[PDB]
Amino acid sequence: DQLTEEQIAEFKEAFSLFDKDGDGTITTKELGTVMRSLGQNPTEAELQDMINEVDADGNGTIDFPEFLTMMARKMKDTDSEEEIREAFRVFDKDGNGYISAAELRHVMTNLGEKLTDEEVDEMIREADIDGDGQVNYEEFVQMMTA
Amino acid sequence: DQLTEEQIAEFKEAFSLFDKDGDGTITTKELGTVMRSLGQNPTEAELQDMINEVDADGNGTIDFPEFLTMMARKMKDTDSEEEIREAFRVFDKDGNGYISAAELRHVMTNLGEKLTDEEVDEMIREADIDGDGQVNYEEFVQMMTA
Amino acid sequence: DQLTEEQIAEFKEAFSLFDKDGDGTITTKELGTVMRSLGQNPTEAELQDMINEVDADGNGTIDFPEFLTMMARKMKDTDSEEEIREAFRVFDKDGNGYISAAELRHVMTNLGEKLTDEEVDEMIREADIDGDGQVNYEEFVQMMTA
Amino acid sequence: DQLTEEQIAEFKEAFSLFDKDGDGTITTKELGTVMRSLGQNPTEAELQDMINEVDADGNGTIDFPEFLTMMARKMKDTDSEEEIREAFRVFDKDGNGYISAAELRHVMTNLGEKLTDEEVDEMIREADIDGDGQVNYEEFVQMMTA
Amino acid sequence: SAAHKRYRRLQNWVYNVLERPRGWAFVYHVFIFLLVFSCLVLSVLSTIQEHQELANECLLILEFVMIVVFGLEYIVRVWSAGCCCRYRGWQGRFRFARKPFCVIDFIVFVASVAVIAAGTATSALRSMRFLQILRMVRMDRRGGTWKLLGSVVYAHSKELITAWYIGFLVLIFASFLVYLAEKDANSDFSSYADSLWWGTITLTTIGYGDKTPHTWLGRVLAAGFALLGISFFALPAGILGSGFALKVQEQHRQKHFEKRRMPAANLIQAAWRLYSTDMSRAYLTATWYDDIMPAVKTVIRSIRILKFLVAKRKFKETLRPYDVKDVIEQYSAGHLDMLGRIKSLQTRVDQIVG
Amino acid sequence: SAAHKRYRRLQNWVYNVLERPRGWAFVYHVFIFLLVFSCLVLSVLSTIQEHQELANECLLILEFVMIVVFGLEYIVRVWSAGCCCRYRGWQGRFRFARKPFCVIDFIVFVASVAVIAAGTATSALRSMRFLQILRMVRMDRRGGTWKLLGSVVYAHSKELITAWYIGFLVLIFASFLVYLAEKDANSDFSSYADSLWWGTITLTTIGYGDKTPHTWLGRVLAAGFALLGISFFALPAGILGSGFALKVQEQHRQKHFEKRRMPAANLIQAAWRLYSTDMSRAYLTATWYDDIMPAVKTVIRSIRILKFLVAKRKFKETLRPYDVKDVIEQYSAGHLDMLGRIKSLQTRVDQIVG
Amino acid sequence: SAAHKRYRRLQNWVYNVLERPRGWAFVYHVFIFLLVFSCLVLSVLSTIQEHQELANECLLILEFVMIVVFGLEYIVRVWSAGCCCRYRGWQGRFRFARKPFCVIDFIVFVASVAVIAAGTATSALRSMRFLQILRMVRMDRRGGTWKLLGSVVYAHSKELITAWYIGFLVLIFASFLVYLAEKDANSDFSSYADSLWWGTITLTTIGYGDKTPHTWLGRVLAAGFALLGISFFALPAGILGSGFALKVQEQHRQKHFEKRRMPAANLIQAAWRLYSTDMSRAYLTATWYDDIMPAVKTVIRSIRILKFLVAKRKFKETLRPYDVKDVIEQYSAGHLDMLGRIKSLQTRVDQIVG
Amino acid sequence: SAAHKRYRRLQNWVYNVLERPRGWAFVYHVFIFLLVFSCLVLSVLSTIQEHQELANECLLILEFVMIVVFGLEYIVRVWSAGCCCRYRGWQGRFRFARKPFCVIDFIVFVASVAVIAAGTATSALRSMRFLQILRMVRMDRRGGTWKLLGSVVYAHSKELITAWYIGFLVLIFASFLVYLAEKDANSDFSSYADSLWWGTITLTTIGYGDKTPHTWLGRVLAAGFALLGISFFALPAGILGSGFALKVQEQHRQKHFEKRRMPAANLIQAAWRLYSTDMSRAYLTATWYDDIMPAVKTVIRSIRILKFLVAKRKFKETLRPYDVKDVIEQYSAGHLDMLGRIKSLQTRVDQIVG
Ligand SMILES: CCOC(=O)Nc1ccc(NCc2ccc(F)cc2)cc1N
Ligand SMILES: CCOC(=O)Nc1ccc(NCc2ccc(F)cc2)cc1N
Ligand SMILES: [K+]
Ligand SMILES: [K+]
Ligand SMILES: [K+]
Repeated sequence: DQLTEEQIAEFKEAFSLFDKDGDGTITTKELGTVMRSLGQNPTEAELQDMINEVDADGNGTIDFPEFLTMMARKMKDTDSEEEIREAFRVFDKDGNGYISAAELRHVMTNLGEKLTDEEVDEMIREADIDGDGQVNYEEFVQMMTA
Repeated sequence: DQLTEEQIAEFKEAFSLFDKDGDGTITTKELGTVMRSLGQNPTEAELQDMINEVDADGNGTIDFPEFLTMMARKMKDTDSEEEIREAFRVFDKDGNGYISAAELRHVMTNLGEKLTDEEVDEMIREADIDGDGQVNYEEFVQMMTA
Repeated sequence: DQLTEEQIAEFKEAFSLFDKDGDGTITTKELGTVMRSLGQNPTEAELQDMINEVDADGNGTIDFPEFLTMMARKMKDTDSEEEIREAFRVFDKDGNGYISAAELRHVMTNLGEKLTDEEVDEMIREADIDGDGQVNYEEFVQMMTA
Repeated sequence: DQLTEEQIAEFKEAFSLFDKDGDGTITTKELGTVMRSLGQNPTEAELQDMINEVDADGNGTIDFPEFLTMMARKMKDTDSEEEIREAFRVFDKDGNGYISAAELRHVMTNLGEKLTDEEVDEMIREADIDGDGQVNYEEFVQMMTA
Repeated sequence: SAAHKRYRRLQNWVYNVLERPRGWAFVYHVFIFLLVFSCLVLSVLSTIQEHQELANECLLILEFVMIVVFGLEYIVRVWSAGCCCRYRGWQGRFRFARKPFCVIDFIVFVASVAVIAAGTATSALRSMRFLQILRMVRMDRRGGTWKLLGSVVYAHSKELITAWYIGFLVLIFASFLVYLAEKDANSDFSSYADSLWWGTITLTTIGYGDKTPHTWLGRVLAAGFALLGISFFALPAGILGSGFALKVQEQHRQKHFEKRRMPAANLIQAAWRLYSTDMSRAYLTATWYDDIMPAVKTVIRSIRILKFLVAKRKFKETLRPYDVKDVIEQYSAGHLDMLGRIKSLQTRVDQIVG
Repeated sequence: SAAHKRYRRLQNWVYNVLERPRGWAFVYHVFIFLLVFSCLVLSVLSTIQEHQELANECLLILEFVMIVVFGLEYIVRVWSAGCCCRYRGWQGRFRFARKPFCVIDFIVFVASVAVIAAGTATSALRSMRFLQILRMVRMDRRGGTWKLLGSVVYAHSKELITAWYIGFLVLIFASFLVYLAEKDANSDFSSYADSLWWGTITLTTIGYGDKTPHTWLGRVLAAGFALLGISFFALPAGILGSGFALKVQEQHRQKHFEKRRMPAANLIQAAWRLYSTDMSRAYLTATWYDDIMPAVKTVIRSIRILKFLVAKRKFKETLRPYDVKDVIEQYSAGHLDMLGRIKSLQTRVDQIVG
Repeated sequence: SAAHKRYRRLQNWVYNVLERPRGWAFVYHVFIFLLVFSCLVLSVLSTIQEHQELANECLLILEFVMIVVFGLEYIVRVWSAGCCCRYRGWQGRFRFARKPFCVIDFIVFVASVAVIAAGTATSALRSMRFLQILRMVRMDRRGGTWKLLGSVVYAHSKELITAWYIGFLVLIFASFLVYLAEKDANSDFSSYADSLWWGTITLTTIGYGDKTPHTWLGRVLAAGFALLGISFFALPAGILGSGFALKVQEQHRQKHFEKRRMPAANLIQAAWRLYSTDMSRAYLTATWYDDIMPAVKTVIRSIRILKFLVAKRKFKETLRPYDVKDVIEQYSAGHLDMLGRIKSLQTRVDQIVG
Repeated sequence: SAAHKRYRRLQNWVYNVLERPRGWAFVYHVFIFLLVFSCLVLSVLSTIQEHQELANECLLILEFVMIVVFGLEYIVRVWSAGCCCRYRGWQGRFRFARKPFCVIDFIVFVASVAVIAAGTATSALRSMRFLQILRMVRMDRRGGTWKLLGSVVYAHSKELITAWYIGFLVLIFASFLVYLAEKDANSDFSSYADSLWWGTITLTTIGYGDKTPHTWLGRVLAAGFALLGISFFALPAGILGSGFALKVQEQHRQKHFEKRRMPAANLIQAAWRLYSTDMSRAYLTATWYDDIMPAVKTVIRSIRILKFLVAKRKFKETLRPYDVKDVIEQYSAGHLDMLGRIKSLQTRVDQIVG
């Protein structure tokens, strides 16, 4: 999946929605302004955490090379596949790489940034559930890392 | 003490005082309303705890089968006899199955949901107190579990 | 020092200043009222602690037998001599039964219910201080327990 | 560097700016008044700590002998050289007696009573920085203790 | 019935001294111990061909005394069990006898009596003297020692496994190396099996001395291996000891907290209040005399049953241990309640003055 | 495909029992252990010149059974690996075979088969019986025991060095002093080397008994020196055991906290939300059908990627342990928020009334 | 009386060095130790038939010196006791002599002198040399060591009992099994008693070597049982060692808290204030000169007695340890006081504005 | 001066590897160790009359190599010390040489060279080979091991004394009792001294086997006494091991706190600010050019000196440990500040509205 030049131009056009002034950088102001226009309400500390994940210069900005790297990579990297698989394993006590559909539903809608019923319905539909009702989450992780 | 059909009908008539709408369920609204009419003042968290002790479906209700089971059983089960006997043993340091009348009186009127003087007077009258003033609480437990 | 009958009558006359009603008992009301008339200001919890030290019946009162016992005994008992001597030993690190006049002065005026300068001056005058400036506190304890 | 009599007279003239009344002592009032006239704003607890560092009598004052001792000594004593060198060693993990110019800059401007950029610029200029960018702080300590 | 109550107190005292001793009751059990253990020793002294005569003589008397004492103890305990309310009447006594250790004690006693009777097959009459060890095994109340040892071993599985794996490798390697050096010079190390026997007897630090290295290479090789090997072999005795000590300390820790308290006291109260619904003078009035609206009293009883069940649960839960994060939880509750109080002030100031 | 799912469940069960056992799966591994260990013992009994005949007979049968069993186990595990998604197809099976311990097991099996074949150079056919010990060495999953031992030894380096330094000085001294006293009277202590051998064999508490002091001066010196010397030699075993116990206790401590929780659950959610940006029915509407303003959806995806990366980090961080100073931190946060609340009241009172 | 005070200081110094040493005073006691212990050794060297002559010679001089030194020490201590105020005058000295260890020391000294006198029944004059060990036993101040050992043993009763029960069973079983295998081949295991002796001498890891298994079955059975048995026998030592260490650590812990403080200081003050009621210049005024209304001063004294008794109790209580739940208690007190403060604000706002 | 800085970096690296190693620098010291230790071993092999020839040959070469290596190391370290600023110039090098261990190393080297020279009194030339052990003793940086051992022994002095007192009494008693039983039958126990030797050799679990009880009474007493005696003798090792482990654990605990921090950083700042009073461009202005009112700048400097002294103290204090009662102290500070804030609200409401 070599990154092509047209794909780079489409990332550039998204990057320019944040950096409307043409300064080549995205600060918490530019990021948070676009987010709130869509009806999101991040906090300042959440905007700083997000920028810090890709800001190698440590000056509180995202530049286009950092933006392009994040967009090209998504979740395809091996670190993402391993950590997501480690998160499922927290809820796999048997150690057999399986989790019950009903147990997945409980964790997704009752912990963390809970999924809505419709979100979790789409998630269980997308996993090829076995007839017992058990989900092989390691093949679920490869579908999100492909 | 086989549960008879007339006994079932008398439980049904009590159950219907709670569930006046005929919906077949008792929620915190129905339970707490009957209780406050008698001058009791449970909290919401106390009404939830009470219903949760017999709500197998986990949906916050008591149905008639659960109500009937609780009423038929009272304290006659072996779990009740053992736990009540374990509670007395907390206050039996000798380990001989005895507790002093005066020590029972102190615990009943000074700890927990304290008994009134008249309540505790009736309780000590009902235990066949020995001439020393010592109470054999394991036969006291069988009288409440009979 | 056999307790004589005239000594008993003088204790009775003091006891009657507290128990002005002739009820034969001293409660926190009677004790605290006499104390505040002299310009003292004990708290309620301090009045309860004081009565509790001599109230064997545990009903919150002092009767004349308890009052007479306390007055006849003062500090002459062996428990008082030992505990006072143990208190000095807290401040005797050498373990030789001595404490410096200047160290006694620091502890008396800087810890606890501090002595005034004039109080502590009288206390150091009363101990037969050695020429070095060291106080043998065990003979100081016998003078207060004699 | 024998302390001369003219040097003593110049210390006396500074001491008299604090002790304008001629009482021979500097309290928190005299010290803090001169400091605030120059636009400093110490707290009362900071003025007490400062006086306590040189007040051997423990009465909350600085007299001229204590003032003269502090002024004659500055940082030239061996205790100062050792403690300052121990402070640098906190930030020398290698244990080789070196610290990076950039690491010195981070610690000086980000911890404690942070140096301004211009202060820290003068400090790095004064250390004979090596071509790598590493500072030998033990010779930096001898220049401040000379 | 004062005599009846004296009888009941005597029974409860005897049953307390027998079933669950405390304080001075031990002065009995220890005795029984020294009575069986002693017998055992005599049995061993019977095996020697030098003391057989006197040993058998003493064993006759001791077996007689022991059979009498254990018969008395068994009858007394079977009669004492009656004190408790569980086993009443001869049916209850029988139910008591059905216990496992009771029938064990009875079987051992009947075996002893049958043996002493047949005494008047001496080989079997001597062999069965081993039975007495069951009298001690009977001192284990539900195998407490085995369960404790198993718990402590399982909790430390990884460390214990590491000591055995490293120790086994050192044993194999050292035995082979020493055998390679002592092969021809010394006659003790004729085969590898002899070298392994020597290696075990040395690494365990037993050191019989029937096999020892003679050449200097073997000696230097054995000295280096023994220092590394001896520590690994003794590593388990230390791990388990520290485990037992730490377990005892932490357990003693939780004894001080006494957090269970209040739940046991409330359970008895909810049980009494439920029970008294059906017998209290509070319900023996013209008002309660049931004929027109029976359900009212039934509803009141149903509420007391629900509260009893809540109290029984809270009581069972107290046994479970609690974390040290409670202080954070009380600050969270305290802060939230206070922050809500300042809000209620703020809203009222904004309501009146605006 | 119900049969396909039965197939997959069977595969996952077999792979679970083989690669990472739990609960009852151990009943398999233990078996394999007793199958190899037993063989080892027989090999040793082959060295004795008394039991060689029967031992070789039994070893033939046992080697046959072991080769068959290990071939079966290897084929089953290679087929079972397919269950996981990593190794699929014959390319994936091959990738599985490339593992180190797999090729180790294969080499050992081929060696056993070649040996039994050449059986029909007997010295080498006996020498290679040592290979089986590799079957046990293979039980170490990435040398856990070695790493644990190394960690515990390194953590106690200063304490361990003191025991060795003090112990070495005592051994050098006691040997010299005893040799000075036993020099002429006893023939055992002919040279200093003999005295050193005796000193080591004595201080380690092995005590072979081939060398012992005979004169009274030597006996007194040996008595006093051994008491000081024996404790120092046994000091290292005592330190490592307590270290293992304390480590196990503290580790078990952190298990109760369960602080990682929430981060793992949120990571799966941020990953699902990011993934669903490109397939959800939420984006299959006329509104989203991309042609006029593609960047809007790209910007929405870029935000979900950033949140996913925040959740992955918070998830990895949970593994790291946390200090007990959190309570101070919550008081600092709670006090600051409340002090700011009283300020906001004060400013509003001062605004309205002044 | 400056000379009197010099006298008193000398007395207190001597009594401090004798009764309760600290710091450098030990340099005395250690000396006395090496003076008695040495004597003991010489006594033992008297038993040998080779050194009897020189040993008796040295013992004469040493007994003379020891009798003189202990007489001097006893006289000095009896005179020194006078320093304290408890024993004053010859009646007080006598009261001091009545102590148990004092009369013990006196009896030992008189016995030594009578023996050396009768020297000018030599068997008894040698037998009584054991008496000196009482001089060391006298170093125990109220048997501290015995009480410490008993406390630590009682606190760990369950683990200790588990180690003995498992250890006893393993010993019996291993002895029997090895005896069954070595019965006929080896002559050492002639009877079961010999097997038990071997089993004990092996499991304790003593390993004399006079009895060892000869047949291979016995060796294999002995080897496996020896490994399991050796760990159980050494388990007690480790348990008690860890117990002592943990006890010392926790005790040292409580030393840092120093919570008792304030109570001891206040007790002296309440005692002085009570005492001064009857001698202070504050009461030597015309106003207080008692003739018209004696009860007023008596009432004032009665109040000071009650406060003294409160201070004595609070002082005795400080010795008792305190829990770590105090922080929860201070939050409960702090929250309650603050919540009551917001209520008092709320009521006043509602009073004025309504 | 780039070459000068390369020179200085080289010097600092060499001095770091020599004086205070870390990480990979150990690969040097270990080497030196194996170079001296090896020599020692060879010296011992010189004592045997069988290997003397080859041993002396090897020792010649090894002594030559060792003398060369240590001379090189000494010259390199003496030159390397120059890197630090303390010792500069030949006066500084000399000051470096005056250290104790430096002169020790120099003396040992000169002794080795003089010995090898005189080689071309062989008894002394062999005796001085012991000197090398000083090369290892030199590895102790200010006797760390001795101080650690002393600290741990002193902290558990009460526990250690109890083990010795109980153990000594058992040895004195068991020896006497066994001697009473073996007196006439066995020839080993001819005198009490022999019984004491046997008792020590048994209780320490050495078990030479030259003395053993023969009569059954002696065996029973020995077996009973050994079980009680062996545990008491093995206590000190367990106590000290648990002590070392607990000490290491608690120390590692304090590593996590990292509380000293801020004070060290502030001290450098106050020192720089004081120093810069006399050289900063901030004071090189017409305004500061001192002629009319010198005291103003002197007063400013006096204030910076006082602040420097406050920062030095706060920095030195950080090394001292801190208690766990800080949380109570922060609640006390937080509550007091908040209670004072509600008072300031109350006073203002009462001021305006009244
Ligand atoms: C808790 C009960 O006691 C023990 O755990 N005992 C023990 C067990 C094994 C070892 N390791 C050596 C070894 C292991 C396996 C073999 F086959 C041969 C030798 C050492 C001890 N002390
Ligand atoms: C704290 C003092 O030291 C001991 O507790 N010693 C000890 C006591 C018993 C055992 N168990 C073996 C055994 C027990 C009973 C028997 F009758 C025969 C053997 C082991 C030791 N080490
Ligand atoms: K041993
Ligand atoms: K041995
Ligand atoms: K031996």
